[PDB]
Amino acid sequence: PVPSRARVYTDVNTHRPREYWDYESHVVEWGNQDDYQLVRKLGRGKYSEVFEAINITNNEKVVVKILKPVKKKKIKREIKILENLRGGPNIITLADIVKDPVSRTPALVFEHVNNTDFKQLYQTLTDYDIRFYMYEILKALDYCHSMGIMHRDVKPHNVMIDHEHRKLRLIDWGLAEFYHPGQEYNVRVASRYFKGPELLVDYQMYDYSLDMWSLGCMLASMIFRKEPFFHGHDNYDQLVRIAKVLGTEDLYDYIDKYNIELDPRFNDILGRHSRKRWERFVHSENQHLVSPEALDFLDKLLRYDHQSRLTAREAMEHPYFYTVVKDQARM
Ligand SMILES: [Cl-]
Repeated sequence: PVPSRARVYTDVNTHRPREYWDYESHVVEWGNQDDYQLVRKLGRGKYSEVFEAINITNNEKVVVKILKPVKKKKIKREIKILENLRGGPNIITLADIVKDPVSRTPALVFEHVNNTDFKQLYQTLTDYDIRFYMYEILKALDYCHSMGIMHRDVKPHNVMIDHEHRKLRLIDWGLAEFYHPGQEYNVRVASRYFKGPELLVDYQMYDYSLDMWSLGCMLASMIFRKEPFFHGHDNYDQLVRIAKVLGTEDLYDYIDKYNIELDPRFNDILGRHSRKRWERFVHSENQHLVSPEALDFLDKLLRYDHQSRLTAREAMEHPYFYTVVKDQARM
């Protein structure tokens, strides 16, 4: 299988001192859990439970993510990633790290964030707001990509939004990792529906461009008002749903170019499928959310070859965002 290197931000970690990305060596400076009191539970998941809390020394509202038991190196990874990304635009801001008195697990203290995520609104935004928030998500991905980090779990549930203040934050960096050219990565990342083809075919030498595919899936879901857009019933079917849209021609080309192996009995199931036109998924209901710019943008995101997808910066420069960058910040 042919090796691959990111087209952008290729060597950003290489040009930084090892301390930046060598998270196993990172020495955690713990804060004091006694300075925070938990107010109410906001949610619970595989790896954490999330609480509203208060910094008692100054009454600041914060959000606390208490990690469930996990290998230390993954905890160190998320912490170091979060610390390197502090004050990046639209990325959740880590304010402190404490140990849970009870479980003894690390708990991450974040700037306050609204408890509404980008799945609760985003089947109802205007055309203008979809462009607006899409651009805000792009700032966070360009930023984290520029800092040598792949998020690897982009999806609506991982973007919190405060629509009334038009603020958004990309959250849940528990699956993120540092990009190093030549490194092979776990392909068991992302929710099925936002998994890029490279993950579906077990191609391990992937990069930031994985996030750009997931972003395209969110965009498709929003403008076509279908959630999810690629609704696979298992990992194989996810690729089949994709191939039914992008066609099999470009898929087989992609597999060849990286010398990817495809279980030949899966190939029999995929067969051949025509590349469909995006216009195919337009209906009276979603008409107003679609435009030529939107479809061109979507087309340049949802590409099999990861090397061919728009970079975050290229996407920020796409005509889809031409006007929305002139936003006059009305609340
Ligand atoms: Cl992993």
